[PDB]
This record gives sequence, structure tokens and C-alpha cells, in this order.
Amino acid sequence: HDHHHDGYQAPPEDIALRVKALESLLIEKGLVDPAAMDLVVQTYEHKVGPRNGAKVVAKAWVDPAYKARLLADGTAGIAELGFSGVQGEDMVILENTPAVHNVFVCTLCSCYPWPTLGLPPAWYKAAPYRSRMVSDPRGVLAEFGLVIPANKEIRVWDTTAELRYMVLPERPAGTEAYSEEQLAELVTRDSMIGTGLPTQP
Amino acid sequence: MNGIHDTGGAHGYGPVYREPNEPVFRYDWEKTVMSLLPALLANGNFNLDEFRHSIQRMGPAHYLEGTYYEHWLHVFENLLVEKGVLTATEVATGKAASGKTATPVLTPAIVDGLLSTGASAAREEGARARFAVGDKVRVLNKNPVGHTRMPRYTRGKVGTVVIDHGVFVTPDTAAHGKGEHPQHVYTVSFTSVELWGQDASSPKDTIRVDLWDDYLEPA
Ligand SMILES: [Co+3]
Repeated sequence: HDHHHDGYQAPPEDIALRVKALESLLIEKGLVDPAAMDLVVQTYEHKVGPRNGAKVVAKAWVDPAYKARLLADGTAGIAELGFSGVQGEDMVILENTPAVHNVFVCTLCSCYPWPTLGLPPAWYKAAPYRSRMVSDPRGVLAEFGLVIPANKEIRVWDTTAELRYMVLPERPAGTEAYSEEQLAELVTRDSMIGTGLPTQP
Repeated sequence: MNGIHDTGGAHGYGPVYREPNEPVFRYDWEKTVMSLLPALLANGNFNLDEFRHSIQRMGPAHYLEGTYYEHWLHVFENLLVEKGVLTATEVATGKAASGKTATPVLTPAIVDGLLSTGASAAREEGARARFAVGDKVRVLNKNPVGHTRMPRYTRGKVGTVVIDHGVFVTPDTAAHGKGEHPQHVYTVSFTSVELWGQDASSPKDTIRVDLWDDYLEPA
């Protein structure tokens, strides 16, 4: 059938007018500044996105000292690369290992590490992913083409508080002496949410 | 609040469909809606906890039918009225009652600095930590009509404290003008079996949830 509740359903036909009406109201009252709003939009449209987290991952892969700092203090760790702020004030980095596969969700809404991954995709914020991720992780991951070994523990982290999580994926095999930049290219958004793995060369 | 937003463990929402090559913003109007949040938070028109609870309070069908940013639009149209920042009439007509009576706190000069800094919910001091990592804890069975961050699926369940994150504002009180009542927040680890039962579980899998100190009791 149609999309209904997966986040990709069609908005009401008059939604853009409703939004314009409220915006005018707020501007007229002096509550908001359009110019500042434009800067906010530009920030999340062009400046902040998963490339940020990718740089964090790549650096951690090549620099064990940085990795240790990052795992000890996520916020300070990502700050070394100039990433910080709204919805990433108190970061916790989750290390994937041969024994543990991490993945995170916000069952209650949409909490997500903006400074390293940017704004979340619609699916992350919708009922299908949020409802099922905490009960049948394997079933959900299978839908993304990811099958976790049966003997590997999956840890699902529900973002119910003001801590924000990002996954440090495992470095793909056969990437010897890659530069941080080549490694960063392999780090997908999904790999940092835990709903996928880094690209295999 | 035991509302439709508390989705954990629900059935019937179906497959996780995902758009290939999804843009940050799928419609122009979403840009306006999204950028309004930082603007209004900066004014101190409401706090984030109030924002969350306002979304929880929209009609259940409205919540399911509405795309994500329609949730935000709802908060702006309703929470601003509840807080006395706008009147119903103003919202309905889209025409201000009496001109530019305020001054925007979020100005172009501070956008970058404000966004880069944000506002941590961590606090210097608060209630002492009752639990240590390794402690077995049970989530209290509470069913507040107001805002809370203990998901329905964890209530009454037993888990293991795996991280003490330190002291944070308490959303339950901050959303209802009862102060911050800062206290510790822990990550608590629950087994798949403990949460979902023998049949519906996988032996390896664990679910970790961040819970405030007074949500818990010794197991
Ligand atoms: Co959320």
C-alpha cells in the first residue's frame, strides 16, 4: 500500500501554508530572526553531517592514543576534530568488537548525535525502527542486509537520557596503511548508528 | 505518560522502509520548522523537556499520521499558547495581536557559537548515587500521566548497572515547573529474556537503557 507511519508518508496538502503563517506570526512578534534561522538551516544542510563522525572513526582507527581518549571522554574526543554542541553535549562512543555489536535508537522520540552524524534520517525517527529495534534487533538488521553471527552479542542502546551515542565500527580487513582519509571513505552513516558495517574495499 | 510515543516493544508498525539518498530536508517547509526550534529555545520560551512532553500530548492518530516535523510544528502552535507566549487567536489567524513586542535572542552573530556549544543537562551537584556499577536493580513500576523517561517496556524489570554517568537534570520535574532535582543517571543492562520472555528472545542480546536514580530500587 502507501506509506502511513514509517516517516515517509505524504504531509498534508496545506502544510507549507501553515508553516509560512506561523513563521510570519513569530517574525512579526519579534520572537525569531529569519537571518539567524537561515544560518541554522545552512549549518545542518551543508556543514554538519556523518562526514564528521567518519573523521572521528578514521582517526581512532589509525591512532590508538586518540581512540583511548575518545573512549574515555567522547565529548572531548570529538572536540579534538572540532565537533561539538547541540545534541552532542555528553557523548559516549560505543566500541564494536568481535564479541559485541553495538547499535542505538531512541524509542521515545529521535535523540541522535547531531554534531557527528547531523540530523537523523526519517526512518530513525519513525515507529517501525523505534518499536522493533529493542525487541528484535536481528530482524531489523536483516532488513538492512546485515546479518550478525548468532554467537555475537548485540547491544541495543536506548537513548532515553541526555547521553548521546555513536558507534565506533570495526576497521574492515585488508585496509593496511590506508590514510585516515581513505579509511574515512569506508565509514558510512549506518556503520556509526550500528545498522550497517563499513564498506569493504 | 503511557502514550503512543512510548513505542518500545510494540507490534504492527511493519518493515523499516528507508529512502535511498535521503536529503537532510525533504521539503522546504521542514527547513523553517527545524530552524524554529533553536530560535525558540534560545528565547527561553520553553525548555527541551516541555518540548518533548508537548509532542507526547498530541492526538495519538495525529502522532502516527504526521511526518516528523509536523510534530515540531504541533509543539510550536500549542506549547507557545500554553506558555502564554502566543494567544490562540494569533496562532489561528497568523496575524500578531499588536506588533513587534519582543526581540529575537537568536541572532546571526551568535548562531555558530550557540550551536557549537549547546546546553548540557549535566549538573555539578545533586542527589548522591545510590548504586554502583555491577549492582542489580529493578525499575520501579510507575505510571505518571506527566513526562517521564522510563520506557513502559522496562518497568518492573531487573537489570545490571553498567555505567554511572554522573548528575543530570531530572526531566520528570523540569517539564512541569518543579525544578531540576538533579540526580545520577545510569546505563542499565537488561537481558533479552528478562525484557521479552523465553520465546520472543535471543540468548546473546542485551538492551541498555539510561535511567535516573529514583526510577530504580535494589533488586
Ligand atoms: Co529522541
